[PDB]
Amino acid sequence: GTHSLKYVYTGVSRGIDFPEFTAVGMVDDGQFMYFDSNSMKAVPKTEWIRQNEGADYWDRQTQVLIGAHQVFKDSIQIVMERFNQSKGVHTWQNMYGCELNDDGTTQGFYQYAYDGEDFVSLDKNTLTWTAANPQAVITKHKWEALAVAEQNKGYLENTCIEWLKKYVAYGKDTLERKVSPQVSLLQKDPSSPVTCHATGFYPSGVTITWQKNGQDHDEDVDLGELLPNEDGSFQRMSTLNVGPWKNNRFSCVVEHQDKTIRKTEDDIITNFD
Amino acid sequence: FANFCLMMI
Amino acid sequence: KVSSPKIQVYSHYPGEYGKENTLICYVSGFHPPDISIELLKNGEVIADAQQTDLAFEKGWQFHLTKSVSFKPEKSDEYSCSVRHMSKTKKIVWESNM
Repeated sequence: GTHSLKYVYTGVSRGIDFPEFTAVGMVDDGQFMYFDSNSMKAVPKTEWIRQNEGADYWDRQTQVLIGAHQVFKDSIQIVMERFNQSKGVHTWQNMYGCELNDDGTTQGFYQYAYDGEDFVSLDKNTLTWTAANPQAVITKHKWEALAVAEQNKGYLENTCIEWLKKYVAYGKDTLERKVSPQVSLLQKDPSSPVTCHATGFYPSGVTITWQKNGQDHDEDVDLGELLPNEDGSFQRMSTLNVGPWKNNRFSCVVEHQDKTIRKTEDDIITNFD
Repeated sequence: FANFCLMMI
Repeated sequence: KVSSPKIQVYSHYPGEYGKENTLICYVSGFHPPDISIELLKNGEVIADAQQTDLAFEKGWQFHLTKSVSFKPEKSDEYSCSVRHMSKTKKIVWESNM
């Protein structure tokens, strides 16, 4: 399947809740690395990175990010001045990463933002930087003269992918796991709406549908948002609000990884009945 | 592994 | 300048009374990042709750997850209190059961 490696850096001016610089590394959107300017140490966040990399790897990662912290410190001071906002609490963000497809083909991105809005973005096809506003144009010219786009593209297409392949091997079992949803039909009151709740599944893609008697039914259906669990799994629910349900046989069908689970009215649970 | 090369804006 | 947090409170498993579970508060789409999140039982801060490391999605909006083991019972009210800049929002957990 497709896999990705992504880094997200957060720079902050003025405390206290968070340090000046925070970095998080993720494979398939799951954190495997952490760093901040309080501890000045890069640390592992998953078993698979722990068991496959050690002191040398982390010393180097720490060293790179200490530099990142220093650069972010200087960068945010500059952009704040350009917005004449140097007094208040502000933010400087960087996200970049690569994707490796079954294909063998790859994708990559490199972006920066100030106060949560686009500043400069990499176009690795034209090897230029897209400036979102006048404040970013000076940076665009500077970076294009320093060949930053060429270096970034080089990293995204080579270094990033080479390490992603390593990481995928390290955590193959976890990253390629397929966990079916646990499904329940919830109802507060015999007269209340009924919720089809699916949880503990991975990957996050899931489809919840209602049927009446039935071939499927999508009137009076409220599909909720995909939500993250605390353990890296996901959950999602859908609510049915229909008229007195009594004379018609409703059911919930949850599909995940080409497999379906059905729950009927006989399955409905509640507090305290 | 993080990109070792950064430039200030 | 400021974008207030979306706050979603839920449990890992259906909130069956008496059953070991995990209370979860997903706080997203906020800015600036300085924020305070606490899980409360009957209005009192639950200890040993854990919070994910600061991160953000495409679009730049930050998100955080705070969670703690819990065992919901008939009498108790669980909620997530979030203070962001001048606003403090408290959202009560709905079991849907």
